[PDB]
Amino acid sequence: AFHEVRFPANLSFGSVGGPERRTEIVTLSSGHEERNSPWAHSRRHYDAGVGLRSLDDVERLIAFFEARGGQLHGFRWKDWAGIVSFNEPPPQGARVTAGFEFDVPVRFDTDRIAVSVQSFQAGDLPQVPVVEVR
Amino acid sequence: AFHEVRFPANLSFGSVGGPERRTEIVTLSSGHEERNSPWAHSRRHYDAGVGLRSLDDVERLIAFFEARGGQLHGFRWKDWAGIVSFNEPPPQGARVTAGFEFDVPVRFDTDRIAVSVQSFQAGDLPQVPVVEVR
Amino acid sequence: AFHEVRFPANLSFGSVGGPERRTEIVTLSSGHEERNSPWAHSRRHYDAGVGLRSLDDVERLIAFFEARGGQLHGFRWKDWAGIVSFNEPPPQGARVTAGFEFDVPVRFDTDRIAVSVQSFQAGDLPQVPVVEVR
Amino acid sequence: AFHEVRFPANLSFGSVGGPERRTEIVTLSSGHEERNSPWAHSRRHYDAGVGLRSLDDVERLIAFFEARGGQLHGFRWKDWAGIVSFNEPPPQGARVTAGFEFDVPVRFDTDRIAVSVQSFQAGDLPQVPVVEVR
Amino acid sequence: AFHEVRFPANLSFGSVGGPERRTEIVTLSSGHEERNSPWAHSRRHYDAGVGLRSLDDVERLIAFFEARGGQLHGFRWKDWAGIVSFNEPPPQGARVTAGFEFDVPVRFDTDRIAVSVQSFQAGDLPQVPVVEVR
Amino acid sequence: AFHEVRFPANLSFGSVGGPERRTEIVTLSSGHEERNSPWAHSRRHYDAGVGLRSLDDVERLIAFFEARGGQLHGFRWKDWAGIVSFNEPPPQGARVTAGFEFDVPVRFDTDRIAVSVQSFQAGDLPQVPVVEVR
Amino acid sequence: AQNGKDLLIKLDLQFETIAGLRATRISFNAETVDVTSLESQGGWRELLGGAGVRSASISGAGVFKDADTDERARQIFFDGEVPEFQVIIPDFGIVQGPFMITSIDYAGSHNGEASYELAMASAGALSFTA
Amino acid sequence: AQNGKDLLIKLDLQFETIAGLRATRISFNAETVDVTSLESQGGWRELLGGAGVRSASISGAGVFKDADTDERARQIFFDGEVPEFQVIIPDFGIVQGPFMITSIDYAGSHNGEASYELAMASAGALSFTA
Amino acid sequence: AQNGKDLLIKLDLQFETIAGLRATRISFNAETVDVTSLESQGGWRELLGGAGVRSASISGAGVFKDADTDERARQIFFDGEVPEFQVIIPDFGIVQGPFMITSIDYAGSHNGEASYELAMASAGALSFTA
Amino acid sequence: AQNGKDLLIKLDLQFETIAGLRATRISFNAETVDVTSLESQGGWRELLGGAGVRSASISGAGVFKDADTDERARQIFFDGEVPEFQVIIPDFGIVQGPFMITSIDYAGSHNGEASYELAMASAGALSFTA
Amino acid sequence: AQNGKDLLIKLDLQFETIAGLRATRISFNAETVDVTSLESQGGWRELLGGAGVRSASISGAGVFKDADTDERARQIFFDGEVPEFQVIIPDFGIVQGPFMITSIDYAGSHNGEASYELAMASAGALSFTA
Amino acid sequence: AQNGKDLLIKLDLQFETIAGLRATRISFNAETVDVTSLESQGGWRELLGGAGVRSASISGAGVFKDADTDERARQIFFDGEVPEFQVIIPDFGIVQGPFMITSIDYAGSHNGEASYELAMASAGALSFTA
Repeated sequence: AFHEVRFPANLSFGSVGGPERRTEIVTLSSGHEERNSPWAHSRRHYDAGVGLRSLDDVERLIAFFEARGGQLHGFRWKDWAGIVSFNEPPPQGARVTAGFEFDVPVRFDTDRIAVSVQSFQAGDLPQVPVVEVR
Repeated sequence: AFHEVRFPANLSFGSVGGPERRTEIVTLSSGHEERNSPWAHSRRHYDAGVGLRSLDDVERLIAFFEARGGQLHGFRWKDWAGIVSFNEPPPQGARVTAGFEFDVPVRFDTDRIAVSVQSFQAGDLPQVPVVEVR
Repeated sequence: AFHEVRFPANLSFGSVGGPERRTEIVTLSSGHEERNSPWAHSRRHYDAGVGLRSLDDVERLIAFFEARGGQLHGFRWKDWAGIVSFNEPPPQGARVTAGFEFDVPVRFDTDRIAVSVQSFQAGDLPQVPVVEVR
Repeated sequence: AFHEVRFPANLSFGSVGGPERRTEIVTLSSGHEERNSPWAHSRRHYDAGVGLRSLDDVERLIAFFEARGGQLHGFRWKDWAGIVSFNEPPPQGARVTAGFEFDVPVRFDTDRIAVSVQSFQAGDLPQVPVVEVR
Repeated sequence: AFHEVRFPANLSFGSVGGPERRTEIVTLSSGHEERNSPWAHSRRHYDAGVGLRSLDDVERLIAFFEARGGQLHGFRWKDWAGIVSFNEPPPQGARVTAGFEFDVPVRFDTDRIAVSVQSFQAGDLPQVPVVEVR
Repeated sequence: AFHEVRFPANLSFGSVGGPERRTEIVTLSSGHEERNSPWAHSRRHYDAGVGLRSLDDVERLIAFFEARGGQLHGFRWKDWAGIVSFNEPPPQGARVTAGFEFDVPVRFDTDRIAVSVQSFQAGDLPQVPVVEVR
Repeated sequence: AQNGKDLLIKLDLQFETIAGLRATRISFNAETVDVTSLESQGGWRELLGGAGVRSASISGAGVFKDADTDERARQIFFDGEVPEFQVIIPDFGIVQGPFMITSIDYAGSHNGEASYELAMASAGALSFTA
Repeated sequence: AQNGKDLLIKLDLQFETIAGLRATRISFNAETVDVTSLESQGGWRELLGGAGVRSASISGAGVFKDADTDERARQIFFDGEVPEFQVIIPDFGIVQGPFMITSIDYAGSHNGEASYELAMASAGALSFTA
Repeated sequence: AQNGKDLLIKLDLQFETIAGLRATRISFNAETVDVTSLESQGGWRELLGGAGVRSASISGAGVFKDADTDERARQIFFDGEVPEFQVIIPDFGIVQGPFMITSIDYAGSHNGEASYELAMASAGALSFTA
Repeated sequence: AQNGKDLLIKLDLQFETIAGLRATRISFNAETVDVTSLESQGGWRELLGGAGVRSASISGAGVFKDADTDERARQIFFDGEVPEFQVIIPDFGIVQGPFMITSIDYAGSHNGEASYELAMASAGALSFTA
Repeated sequence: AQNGKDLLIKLDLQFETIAGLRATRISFNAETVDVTSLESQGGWRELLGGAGVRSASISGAGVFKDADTDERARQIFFDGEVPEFQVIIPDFGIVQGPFMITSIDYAGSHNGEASYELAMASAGALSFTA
Repeated sequence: AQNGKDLLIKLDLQFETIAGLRATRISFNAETVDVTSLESQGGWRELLGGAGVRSASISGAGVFKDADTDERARQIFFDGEVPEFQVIIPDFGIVQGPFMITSIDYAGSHNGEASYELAMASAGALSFTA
């Protein structure tokens, strides 16, 4: 786990991700059913990041996966979407922030990455799914 | 189970959903059939909701899943389609309404949600299925 | 089994359906093979009905599935395609009509339906497969 | 097995079909192969017929499947592609014709058919595969 | 195995095929891994031939599959791509030619073929995969 | 393993590839996780090369797979993206280069290749994946 | 010969023509349901005819003169209806069909008129009074 | 040279030309079934020819003068038929084909005519009387 | 008859028309939600009407004369807003709708004007003052 | 300079030009097989050249004067063939290629000619007599 | 009123206008991010506004007079850059944006000029000097 | 000012211009590789610039006068090559690029010229002699 950097600034339109709940469920064939969750939090589970810049940005991005990445390190993640609460219900969110200001430390959900060359200077990679491991 | 709110007002064109039955069936192979119904009711099973507004609407929508949601709470659902009966046959519907006026308490059929960014302020998420647990 | 009504009048272009034959078959790996059928009739097996009208037609259509439907009732079906025979071969069809004038009592091949809203008044549902149980 | 008629005249562009063989094969993994043929003949295996005419043609076509069809009868098939030999190699075809003049008696490869309505009078069905049982 | 003819002259743009190597492989989960091949040659493995001419060419093509074909005969194949060596590395190809001048005797990788009619005179068949058995 | 040449010069826009890891992972179901890495390195895993030139370039490319290829040889690979370190984090890459200057010796991830003809002189093949065996 | 002043589109409220009616054009259509079987005596395309859907479209141009029939079309557009519309052909007669008000547009320049186009399309079964 | 007044389209009821026949245009087509094999002596595109479907389309313009042949086309459109149509070429001769009545349209302005276009397309095998 | 000088688009800052307003054109639309069931008395296309979304689009042309209302549109474009816009019809009245500033463009030649087009589209529910 | 009266298309029956030959235009094509590798000295698009298929298309306009060569083209269309066609270039020479008769059309108005367009396209390998 | 001679595009090398500047046209855009929820007070289309991307495009026409600013654009095209470009509006002021040199073209005839079009598009955030 | 008679396209055989050169137009292009990240100071579209492929296209019109350079282009088309082509800009200088001969066409009328268009496109890296 690191505190190294946010990320390269660029993120394409389509960087999807929202909280994932265990939601162990019984599905009684009669009808209504009960359920419970053991988290009391929610893995934010961000996906579909895309780096799009020149090839000068690519070599600092492919080794972003490699050098401080490996697989098992933090690289605090910037959300385009210290305790934050959500008060729009009479219930509450009350979800903690270990890092400051929406920085949600994560890890990539990939054994490999796949960077493409689309023109003399264009560097693209289609997806880097994360899950914000605590 | 809550009585908290209907929903965010916005729903895209394509919010599909209709009642279910188990009604298991044997299909007697050399003639007609015979089939049983254990319900006497129907799960309304609404699907394919889409939130589409500014990013100001998104943070009150992602924590709609989280704060009063969790997994196991009501959030009474608004139908764009106290006992209501259906008299267009000589049979009857006679289906109850625990909540008032087509409000059909439900739960989301998701372990996670997936909100996308479509432009500087566009917030989209493709689907939030529900089944109306009693 | 009912004698309640035909259906809502509207059916979209694409309402497919044709007779289904058991046709138990042996498929000898040598070559030619024999076969026999135990029906002496043919399940007509109509599919892909679509309701398309205003939302005033929808509430008499969603409870068509529910009220006289459930799963296990007749609702005599209108074919856009008392004993009828087919004399275009020197063989014969000689297939009976329990109901009058092509009315073929059926049941929907669905545990649930899925009605969509496509605009302020547009009501759509993509398919209601039947099989004309005797 | 019948000798009833060829077919409705109409066949759409795309009525595909060509001869088969079992010819099981071992593919000796360290060199060439050796392979056996038990047929001395070929199933012509015509597929993808399409009826496209008015609805007046449809009722003589849906009961073509039903009346003289059932499952287990001939209905001699017309090829748009008494013993015929093929002499373009120094080998020979020498394939028999039980019926006269390319008439290849078959059977439909379907438990059901599926006729569609495309407009007020348009009748379509996408496929009727056959295999030419002896 | 024959020496009968090359083929019909016509081949559509897209007639794909390249050498296929056994390449038995171990894939050690540590890292680097060893491998060996028992061929010392390469099956050329040509695919995706298409006949496109008039229907006069079709009856000499459907029985090309049948008469000298069956399944298990040569029909020397023409490549649009006596020992040939490849000297562009300091290694060598040194791959033999049993037939003269790129004629690569093969067999079709099909139990059946499928010829289509696309217009009054158009004859098409989408694929005839071969593998050049020795 | 060879030191023979880089490759044919041509590579189409879309030659994708990025480093891998095994990094097996347990995802402790009631909290955070713990995960192990046995590599200390990364397989660069380049994919989706495309040769596109005249047919004069094809015969030096199909035997590139064959002559110095076989299956089990090097053919040092050119990256459009002696020890190189990556210093943009306070961590380090420190990944070795056995070959000089980004030359990453590999092997093709294929039992066969598939070269296509697109026009009188166009030669195409859609993919040649590699993994850079040590 | 027939005068172009004679052919008139007209709204319901009882039927009255609109004010600026500079150029109007009823246009019928059919989508030509192609039924091309493999057999055809010279390889000619065969068509079915009556299976095709059939339509009508009215494109009325004119200058904005305020009338109750001109205000009616705005009310037909905002309160979206499909009322009966009627178009005379000089010596044929009227059509008397249900149409909608698909797209209207008001335009004006620094020197010219307040002008408007009014585009309609068929909404039901039509008629013919002869 | 041949007079444009000579080439005439005409309906059945026995054949009579329509009244307003300001501009008419029979138009034939074939879709050019491309048979481009890899071999071709210079890389030229090869075509098959007779495999292509072939068509005909008639586009008649004119001014609405009421005639029984003009009323016939309305009856052909509403009662959707594919009757025999016949088009003379001056010194070639007639065509005498089955067509349909694909799209007609009546138009009128505040100052001009009652005018009409009449678009037809082939529906069967055609002929030629020489 | 109504003068084309009378129909005026105008911005908020309280409403004032823009300076160069050479040609302006409010244009309404509806997408015509086709509801074509298999039954229809002659095979005619049936339409629903009120289910269709409805729109408005304003295309204003003019010559660049510097005004505060002309500077306002630049400020509306850079600080992207959807404020209230208002378009008079001479004897109908105003529209008073929320629009956006979809695409503007300034143009100039070696001999002519500084000219500009200003294209707008509907952003909300509209009105009508009669 | 070369006279436009000199370049002549002509049919076989031995070659004779058609009667109405008001405007004719042979048009060659190649589809430009793009071979753009990642390397290129300035990022320029590289092309292969000879791999591209190459074509020819003839569009002949004219007035319908009845000739045997004009009747021949009708016979070439109905009995769909791909015979030899020949087009002179004034001081280059002939082309002498196999073409088909892709789309012809006869047209006539209430006041003008019997006119025709004749569109052809390449069907084989072409030539050049110099 | 404002002179069309006043609005000027200009390159960097410090800013100078290009030589042949016969007709120039800055054109802004926004893609109109449709946010049409099911609820809307009359079924009107609702739009978001500020979520839409916004652009600029410059299309400059002119006659090729050799200048260092004209040679600069060739150097900007071959050495592909996105430098600062600046366009005056007469009484608004400059724009001063980063653009690219998307497509230029030089043209000449047997009797006319050496002329050129110069098409540019936005490459970054723009400005406004008032 | 520069004479349009000065800019000249010319073939190799050593370079000579073609005979009929009525109107010629070199046209450059770049496909504008859009790199629009989510961040951008006003939501403006960002572009990369040098990553885009760049092209050139020559469209030469003229009247068919027989010359060896005109016969050369036919030989370049049939024997499909990509030789060096050279286009002068009056006071810039030549271009001297490899092009192909993408589509040529010869045309003639009953009264006019033997005319031809000659369309070319870039095939390699270009140059500039200043």
